[PDB]
Amino acid sequence: FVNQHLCGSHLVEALYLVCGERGFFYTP
Amino acid sequence: FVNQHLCGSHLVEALYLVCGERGFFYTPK
Amino acid sequence: FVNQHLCGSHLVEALYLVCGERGFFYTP
Amino acid sequence: FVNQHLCGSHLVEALYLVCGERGFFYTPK
Amino acid sequence: FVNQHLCGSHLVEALYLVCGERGFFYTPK
Amino acid sequence: FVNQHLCGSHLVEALYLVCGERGFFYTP
Amino acid sequence: GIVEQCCTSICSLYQLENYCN
Amino acid sequence: GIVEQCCTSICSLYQLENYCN
Amino acid sequence: GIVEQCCTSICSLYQLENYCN
Amino acid sequence: GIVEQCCTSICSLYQLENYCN
Amino acid sequence: GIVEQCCTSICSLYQLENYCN
Amino acid sequence: GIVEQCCTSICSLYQLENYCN
Ligand SMILES: [Cl-]
Ligand SMILES: [Cl-]
Ligand SMILES: [Zn+2]
Ligand SMILES: [Zn+2]
Repeated sequence: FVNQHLCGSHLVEALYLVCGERGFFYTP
Repeated sequence: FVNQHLCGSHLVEALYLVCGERGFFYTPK
Repeated sequence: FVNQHLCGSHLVEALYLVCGERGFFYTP
Repeated sequence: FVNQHLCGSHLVEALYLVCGERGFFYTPK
Repeated sequence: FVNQHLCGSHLVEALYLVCGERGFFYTPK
Repeated sequence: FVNQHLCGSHLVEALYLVCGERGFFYTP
Repeated sequence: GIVEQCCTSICSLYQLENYCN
Repeated sequence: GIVEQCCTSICSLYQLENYCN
Repeated sequence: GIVEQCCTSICSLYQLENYCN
Repeated sequence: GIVEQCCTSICSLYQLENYCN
Repeated sequence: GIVEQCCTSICSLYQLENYCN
Repeated sequence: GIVEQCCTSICSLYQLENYCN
């Protein structure tokens, strides 16, 4: 699970992958 | 805008586009 | 529906979201 | 290239990749 | 992390996020 | 099939589109 | 909820604004 | 049309070139 | 063009509606 | 395989690490 | 914030778990 | 590498076929 530069929709996609049905909050 | 049929990451992408800078909470429940 | 920097495939995705079955034209 | 099974935003993404700079018209009809 | 239900490009995107710089091999077989 | 700047997940998506069930290798 | 609705049924971008901060 | 075909059935990248400008 | 209004500069989804068919 | 499994069934991010270089 | 940790700088999926509900 | 040919520089889908298995 290497480190990466995640921005915008790519970051939200990553959060979705990691959090799933648990849900998550995206607050810049 | 048209009505939507969004599941999974597609819904999250829609939330990002609609909320943008304001951010959002994804709560599937 | 805040303002954002939408480029390339991200812009087409936004157009798809907004236009849907109505269709749209992407002409740079 | 392989044949494709594309629906929704996936089809639009395919159109973007294939047409690129030339742009395109998405007409679901 | 949560379990996943991934098909098509969504699986490839997951592979990219998990493998990142290390790269990966996508072998549907 | 014009030429484009494809990076990160966008490049993997393009590889997926082009290669499909044949599979592919992403090695930076 | 609206989230479930977007997937099983349909939803508007307006309903989605409900989830913004 | 080809668009509908890509989703209900299958289509080629060549057929998609038809939609380019 | 759309690119100069939404990519170079920033734009709202309402401006995107300008490009629907 | 795990790839097929992710789509027909379910899989973990850990199983996906198997495909990394 | 998440943006400064994952976008400005780089971050691991484990750090992303910090933002799950 | 693929990154230098398609990301640094630009490339065609035909060049992408070079990376299929
Ligand atoms: Cl990007
Ligand atoms: Cl899907
Ligand atoms: Zn991107
Ligand atoms: Zn999808």
